Amino acid sequence: RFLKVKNWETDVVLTDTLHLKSTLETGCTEHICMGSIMLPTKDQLFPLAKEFLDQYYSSIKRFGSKAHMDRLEEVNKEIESTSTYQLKDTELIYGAKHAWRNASRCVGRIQWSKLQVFDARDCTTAHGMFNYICNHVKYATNKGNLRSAITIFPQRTDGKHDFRVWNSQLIRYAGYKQPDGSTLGDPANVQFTEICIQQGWKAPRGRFDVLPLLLQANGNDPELFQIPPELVLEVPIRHPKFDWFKDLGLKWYGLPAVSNMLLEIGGLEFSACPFSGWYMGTEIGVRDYCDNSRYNILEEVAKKMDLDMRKTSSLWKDQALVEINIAVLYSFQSDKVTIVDHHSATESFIKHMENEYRCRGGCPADWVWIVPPMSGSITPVFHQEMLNYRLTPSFEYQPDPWNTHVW
Amino acid sequence: RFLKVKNWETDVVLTDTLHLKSTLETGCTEHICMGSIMLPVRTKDQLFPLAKEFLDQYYSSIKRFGSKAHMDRLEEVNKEIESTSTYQLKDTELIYGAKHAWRNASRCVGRIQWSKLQVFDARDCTTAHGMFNYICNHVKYATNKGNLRSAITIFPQRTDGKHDFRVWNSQLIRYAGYKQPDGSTLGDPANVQFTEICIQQGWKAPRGRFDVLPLLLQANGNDPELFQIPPELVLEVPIRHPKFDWFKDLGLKWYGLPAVSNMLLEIGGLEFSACPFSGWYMGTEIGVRDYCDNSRYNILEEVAKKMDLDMRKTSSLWKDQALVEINIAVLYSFQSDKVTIVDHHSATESFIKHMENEYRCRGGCPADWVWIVPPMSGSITPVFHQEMLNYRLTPSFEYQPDPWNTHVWKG
Ligand code: HEM
Ligand code: HEM
Ligand SMILES: Nc1ccc2ccc(CNCCc3cccc(F)c3)cc2n1
Ligand SMILES: Nc1ccc2ccc(CNCCc3cccc(F)c3)cc2n1
Ligand SMILES: C[C@H](O)[C@H](O)[C@H]1CNc2nc(N)[nH]c(=O)c2N1
Ligand SMILES: C[C@H](O)[C@H](O)[C@H]1CNc2nc(N)[nH]c(=O)c2N1
Ligand SMILES: [Zn+2]
Repeated sequence: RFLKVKNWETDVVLTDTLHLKSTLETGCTEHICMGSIMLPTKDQLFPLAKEFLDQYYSSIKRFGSKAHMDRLEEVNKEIESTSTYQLKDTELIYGAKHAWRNASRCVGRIQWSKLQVFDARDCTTAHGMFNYICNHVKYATNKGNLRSAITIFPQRTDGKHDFRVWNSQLIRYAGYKQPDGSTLGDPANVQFTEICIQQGWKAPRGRFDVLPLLLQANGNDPELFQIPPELVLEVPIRHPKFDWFKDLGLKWYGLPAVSNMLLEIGGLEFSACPFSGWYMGTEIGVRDYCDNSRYNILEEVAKKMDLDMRKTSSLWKDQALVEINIAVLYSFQSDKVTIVDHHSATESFIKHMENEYRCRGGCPADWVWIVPPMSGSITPVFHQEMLNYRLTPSFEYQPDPWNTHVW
Repeated sequence: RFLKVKNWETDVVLTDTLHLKSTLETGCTEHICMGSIMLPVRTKDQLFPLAKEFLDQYYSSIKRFGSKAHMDRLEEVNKEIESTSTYQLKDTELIYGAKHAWRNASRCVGRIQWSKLQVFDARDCTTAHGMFNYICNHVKYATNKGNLRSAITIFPQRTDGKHDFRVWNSQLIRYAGYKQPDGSTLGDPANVQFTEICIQQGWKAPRGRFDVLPLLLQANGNDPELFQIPPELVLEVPIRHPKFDWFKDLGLKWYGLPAVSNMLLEIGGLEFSACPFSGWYMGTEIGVRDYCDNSRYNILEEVAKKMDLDMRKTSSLWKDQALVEINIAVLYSFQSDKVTIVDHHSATESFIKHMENEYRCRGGCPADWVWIVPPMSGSITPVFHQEMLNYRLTPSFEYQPDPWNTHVWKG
């Protein structure tokens, strides 16, 4: 019931109690671990509201005060009367920060209390959503000095009036299947790109076309908008030693802004809650650039480096991988766009875990996601035991809107 | 019930039914995943079902399930249990059990090889000198002058838990570690405690950076005894780099034979507390973990110094750069000296083919992603992208407490 995690590099042992608060389920049982699987009414709502308000009033050292009891009463009356309820601004801010705090898959959570929350609950139309989103983009981008932010659209009601951003990130590149056989642009986004085209976007059909936003207000049919190009900060990718690197024609965008997740606070569901922080270098250089199913550029880079691609045991992939990642970091830094390397980010996270154990009694963490996709055991998180469990408020996955939406 | 796993690179979906045969527990619950936790005297009562289930599996594998030989064997084991309180495995069943413990080892990336395992039956062994002789023969056989062959040597099973056979060493071949008065370590920091035990037992330590430890061998619950493996049996590879000529001057070498000796083999409820086994190295075990872990030889700084990388900011990726060079060096050295080694690309690719084969023919392959994914270049290996289900099948290899924590000293 009280659980120990050990760091095997430093022998530091932490004791977890926070897991006993855990409410939602993991996918695992006593008979089978699913640790590596990517995706494992009135009656229901009041317990969820109560649990949330309890922790909120606890956090401001007013647990069991008249202000606490009154609010519980007030929300209870509102649920009974209206079958839903509204969060005070203070509760919404607390809820959003805590959803990030509780994100077991996020290595950047040392930052969790510095999150700018944009309340867009008064939004009613897709043009309105576009306006809020451009404002988020500009605020978060901050000319390269990136700031963490979330923009929160109205909560689900009867679920036939959902707000959704159809995009997976606010800023992403299109992907096109070619008449010849290959893929141009980002292969991850072929189906979304097609939806845009079918809805009427005219694609310039290049390798790096910033997708248009596809915005759905109030359960309505989604609409297209182009983010003003001037709000999209992009970085040309060069290498501090290899002059030929620039000729590869690689660029990436500065702002990682995830827009397809669902924020759950006190039982309320925010189906449109685009949020943004800043990149860890490996996301672009290892995953975006080198996944065989992504831009998949390892082959081309190795050639330019004139490496022995005959045998896997020359480690040519590994050599080229490192160079690509040096170049990503160098390019962002040269252009003064916030980026974090995997050594710095994981070291920060170890510190954050220690803070959380010390101040909160634990920190849910998913080792499979937290350890970087390159150089795992030379980062301290590799050697850190982690306990994974589900706390609310939370960010959750939801099915892509096009499989759900009734036109 | 059917469970699906997806590969997110290929979209290949596999269906697992084998998990239904799993009895032992994982550590996980519906409320907590313990997937990254490193480590998460039987009565007659508990013994007969364990024996029965095992013999049922054995007889099925030989297509003799429910045969007269199957039934007579169950009856003979049952009578032997309630009379003698334990039972002896036939040679065929021992071989089958040792292979399956390997097949079932969810943290093992090299399991494509599981059916090629040389089993040495050392159950007639009685003394530590006897153990030493078995172990030397194992080493010489497995080494095969660089053309490594997988093998296991199986000493007598646990009886009352007071007469255990144990190899105190964690691997048959491993380098000594010496904690210095100034707090620095000479040799391998992983083996300081064990090195101290050996010294106390009377080993004369050469005190260098790569001293092969003596064997500390326990037979029949007696105090363990020290023995030196003949040096001519210990194959070693000096480490050099194909392009960097100063690399040799780092003074590095490693041994060819990885031979884990501190695990417990469980077959049909029987416990084999001394069952040293050996395969061959995946290059990252030495080049990533043994050489570059901060708590091990920790050579990253000196290597990057010599490469003259920019070391003032971690964002130069000097560590990642030095890591790749060291790992190229390890593979190059082993290949050049004709000692078996596998790189992490080849090994993970083979594992994926093994796993798909196992799903088709066996209905599953239990696998621990946390261990299967290599400790460098994780996502450019196919296993990173592969969903895996971790569950526990028997026969199995299990951890056991270090023997110095539990041994009752005779004196
Ligand atoms: C401030 C800089 C931040 C850094 C460096 C960072 C780092 C990361 C990284 C590297 C991932 C893994 C994503 C992947 O591999 O696809 C991740 C996951 C995640 N982070 Fe962050 N994070 C940051 C800010 C944020 C913010 C502001 C939020 C929300 C308010 C957040 C919530 C999440 C969530 C929910 C996941 C899991 C996503 C999923 O399951 O697909 N993070 N974080
Ligand atoms: C034949 C070549 C083999 C290769 C390349 C190989 C590869 C590996 C590697 C790289 C590990 C992880 C080691 C670590 O990080 O500590 C491992 C784990 C393991 N392998 Fe193998 N393996 C081989 C043969 C064997 C053999 C012969 C056995 C036993 C008969 C075996 C049973 C295991 C077990 C039980 C583990 C888990 C160890 C633990 O939990 O500490 N493997 N394998
Ligand atoms: N730098 C950051 C910060 C927060 C992030 C939050 C989310 C993400 C992207 N996560 C998507 C992972 C994913 C990919 C493909 C399928 C899937 F189910 C899930 C990236 C982030 N990067
Ligand atoms: N090449 C091989 C083959 C089989 C192996 C079997 C076991 C191992 C070593 N595993 C050590 C695991 C370990 C290290 C430190 C603490 C701990 F609890 C467990 C290495 C192997 N290498
Ligand atoms: C199958 C496996 O769970 C999958 O490839 C995971 C592994 N770890 C990951 N870790 C992070 N941060 N991001 C990912 O997309 C993944 N993918
Ligand atoms: C805490 C964590 O579980 C631990 O460091 C593990 C991670 N994965 C590993 N994987 C392998 N193959 N070997 C190891 O020693 C480890 N160590
Ligand atoms: Zn689990």
